[PDB]
Amino acid sequence: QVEQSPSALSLHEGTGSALRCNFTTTMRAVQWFQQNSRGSLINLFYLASGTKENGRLKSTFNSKESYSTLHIRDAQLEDSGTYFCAALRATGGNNKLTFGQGTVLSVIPDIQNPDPAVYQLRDSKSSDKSVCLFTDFDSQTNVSQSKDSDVYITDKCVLDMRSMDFKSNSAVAWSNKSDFACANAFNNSIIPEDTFFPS
Amino acid sequence: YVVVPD
Amino acid sequence: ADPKVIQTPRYLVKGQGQKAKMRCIPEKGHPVVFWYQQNKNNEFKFLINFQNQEVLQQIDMTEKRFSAECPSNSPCSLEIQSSEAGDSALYLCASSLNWSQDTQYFGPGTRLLVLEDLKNVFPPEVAVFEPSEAEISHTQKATLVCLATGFYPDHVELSWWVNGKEVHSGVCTDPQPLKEQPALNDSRYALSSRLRVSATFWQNPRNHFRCQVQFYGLSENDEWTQDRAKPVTQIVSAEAWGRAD
Amino acid sequence: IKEEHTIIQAEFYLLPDKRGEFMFDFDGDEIFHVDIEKSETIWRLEEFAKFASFEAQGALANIAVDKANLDVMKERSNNTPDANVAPEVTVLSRSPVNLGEPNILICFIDKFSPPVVNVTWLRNGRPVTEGVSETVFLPRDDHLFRKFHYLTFLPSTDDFYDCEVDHWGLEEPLRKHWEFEE
Amino acid sequence: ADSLSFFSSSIKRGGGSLVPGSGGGGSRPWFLEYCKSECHFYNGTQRVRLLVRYFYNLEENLRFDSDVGEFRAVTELGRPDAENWNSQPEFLEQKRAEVDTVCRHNYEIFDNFLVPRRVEPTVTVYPTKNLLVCSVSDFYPGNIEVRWFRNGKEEKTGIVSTGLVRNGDWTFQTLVMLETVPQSGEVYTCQVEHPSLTDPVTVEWKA
Ligand SMILES: *[C@@H]1O[C@H](CO[C@@H]2O[C@@H](C)[C@@H](O)[C@@H](O)[C@@H]2O)[C@@H](O)[C@H](O)[C@H]1NC(C)=O
Ligand SMILES: *[C@@H]1O[C@H](CO[C@@H]2O[C@@H](C)[C@@H](O)[C@@H](O)[C@@H]2O)[C@@H](O)[C@H](O)[C@H]1NC(C)=O
Ligand SMILES: *[C@@H]1O[C@H](CO)[C@@H](O)[C@H](O)[C@H]1NC(C)=O
Ligand SMILES: *[C@@H]1O[C@H](CO)[C@@H](O)[C@H](O)[C@H]1NC(C)=O
Repeated sequence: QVEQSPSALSLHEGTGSALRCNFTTTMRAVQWFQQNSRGSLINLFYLASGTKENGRLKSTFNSKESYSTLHIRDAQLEDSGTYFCAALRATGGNNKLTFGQGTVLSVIPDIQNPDPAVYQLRDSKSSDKSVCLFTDFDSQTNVSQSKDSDVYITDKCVLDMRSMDFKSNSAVAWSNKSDFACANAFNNSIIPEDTFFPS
Repeated sequence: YVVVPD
Repeated sequence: ADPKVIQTPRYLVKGQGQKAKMRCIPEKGHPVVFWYQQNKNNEFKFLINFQNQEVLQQIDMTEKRFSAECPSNSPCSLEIQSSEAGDSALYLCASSLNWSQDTQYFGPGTRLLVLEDLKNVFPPEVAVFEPSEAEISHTQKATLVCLATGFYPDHVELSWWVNGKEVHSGVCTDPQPLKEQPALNDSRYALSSRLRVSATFWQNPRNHFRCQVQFYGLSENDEWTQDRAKPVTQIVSAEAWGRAD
Repeated sequence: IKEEHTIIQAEFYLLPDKRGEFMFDFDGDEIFHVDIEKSETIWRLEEFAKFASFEAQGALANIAVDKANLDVMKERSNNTPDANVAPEVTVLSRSPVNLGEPNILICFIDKFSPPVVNVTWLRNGRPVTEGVSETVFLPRDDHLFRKFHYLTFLPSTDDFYDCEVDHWGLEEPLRKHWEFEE
Repeated sequence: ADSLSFFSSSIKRGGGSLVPGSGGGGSRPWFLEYCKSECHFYNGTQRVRLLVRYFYNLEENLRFDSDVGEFRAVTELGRPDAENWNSQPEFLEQKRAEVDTVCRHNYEIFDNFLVPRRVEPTVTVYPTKNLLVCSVSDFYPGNIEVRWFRNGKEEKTGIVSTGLVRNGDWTFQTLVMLETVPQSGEVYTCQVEHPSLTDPVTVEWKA
């Protein structure tokens, strides 16, 4: 296994950072991958030496000093995923890629006009069943998981209405219990004090 | 083929 | 112009002792094929490589427990003869234009899960929750929420379909399902997703919204000896129509 | 001060013999070769093992690719077969010959191709399979090969020696004579 | 100790053939795929040149010269491999880097034991039949100078030598012979200079 760092990285939308892989031996070449949420490895770079640039990405490989770096700039939401370096051991008889530990990259969405609100949504098949939608909060807000076992809270999730150039975060809460209401649905976490709780 | 280590 | 490697099936569930066969179509013209094993700790274990139809290198586990082929008239195949719980991993197939001189292009992989038995496999139940009147009057946007619950394992693909065409804009789905009860090791899973449209678009009763969850489960050849419905690979959908007030 | 050196990785695969070779060369001398069958590194001098190592399975993968590349070359060329390169054979002692003092006879097979030979040492006209060693097919600057065969012997005026080399470029297996002269 | 890197074989693609020879005889044909990857160190790892040479039977058909940066056909038999492999940019990048990832990598390992290897020559002088023989045997490396002196004046004619003889076991030998008709009291000196010697070795022979 190749030593890779950082193990995790949270990047605000539009900012930059760098990853690095240290090799304990001479490598023929190094590949860089972006494994998306779908689990598919996206080829980013093939380097035997020097520096290559691909859009907002940039990568360098130094075989003598036995390291490789990957630079991301102007971070976009689609850049999220687990980034891997992989190299061929020039001394290895096994023809195979040796992968780094990986960097889990999260791109913090930049929410321009936050509008925190918790809405109740009725089930299309029945008015009995319903969910609570904490939406339009900015990215600093963290959604705490359920402690009431029968209540269920999903993590936050950013959708992109591309035609309107609009981004928004949302998390969903639901329960079978009757005592559960949307007013205390996200009470376990710190929602903004100006959260719009409608009638 | 060849059975390689690991 | 980017090479594409195909892999079926996307997900696979098997019981201990069963065969688990996975197929791979390398990029047209690539003479070299690789098979890797990626577990949940993001550790990649090389399994075997090919030069055209001929195996060149493989580790001991592959030779003794696996059957691999890359014939000229058929897709490449990697098959576990007797599946074990430790075989649960993402099986990646990569092809390259040369032996060790070019980029290895990887396929989507097969997410294989090997359970003790297939007694606790369940399909998802799907529900669509209509936007609220409060969000419409407040933001002039309407959010639909889809819940897929009670399924096991977490081998599902959720998609939104507006008026018969799959949409991706305004959609976001949970990156990973949550357990309905984390205390159980075979806990059934739940998954949420949202589709947000404009208020005027939701206010058209002609517009049809459908949340579709493709479940990966047992096959027709899989033996099922229980009373409930066979949890086979199936699609479970919930739908809603536009509403005004 | 100046350090002038040439390090060569030489490899081939040969039909119909179905035989491959993989070796490293340093200024004209073998560093090692990989036993293709057993997949082990064979160092030319045993002390070389202390300073270096090589994963021999890398050579086995190379030979497999070279094997397939040879089939490509056989399809690409369809020339009339008409050329073998007969070898030069020289027999000489490793050291100045002194009677009663153990020495080594060198059978130097040079400037030949294909890399396939059959070599027999003869002491007093009969084959000797004891105290004999032999190198793999060593590279030259050009397209041809060379090879060393060795015979340990005890110099005496009663004995004579012959190195018989057989090669496809030879109409008749040639033997080169050697006997002690003071 | 430290593991050596090596040149990994590249796959050739078929499909095209050349108009007609070479390779054995009709009764016994043979076919040889031969490749020499040469790391050239002109002054250690300061100036390094990679020269990969491809041979089919008796014919060198393809080369990769690091000063060129691409494969070049030596004969028409190698042109398909050059056109195929030069259309693979990542191959070419990886190949050009092998002056470092293979050549300079392996030199630093071999610099520990192969480069500094020194074996002292054994020098012997004996007449024959005249002919004065200076036997210089069992030395390494090959760089050596063997001079004949008559009365301290270097003899530049009548020298008959075997040249440098490679024993194949990391030793060298040579026979440098002087054709002289010796007058009474003449001092003949064979002088040998070698990297293993701090001072020149001198063996005298008096007529
Ligand atoms: C990779 O290694 C880099 C090399 O610097 C090292 O610094 C200290 C720790 C010694 O080990 C020295 O011999 C090296 O030159 C580090 O600077 C860097 O932090 C490492 N990064 C990763 C991601 O492994
Ligand atoms: C040759 O270069 C020398 C530099 O030292 C070198 O360091 C590495 C590259 C090793 O390979 C080692 O063998 C070399 O000595 C100089 O000291 C020297 O003056 C240079 N000589 C000439 C003629 O250029
Ligand atoms: C090579 O030559 C032989 C005899 O001339 C012929 O039978 C054969 O078809 C030729 N092969 C090709 C590929 O042209
Ligand atoms: C090589 O020649 C010798 C001497 O004639 C003979 O004994 C031996 O059987 C031959 N071996 C092969 C493989 O031709």
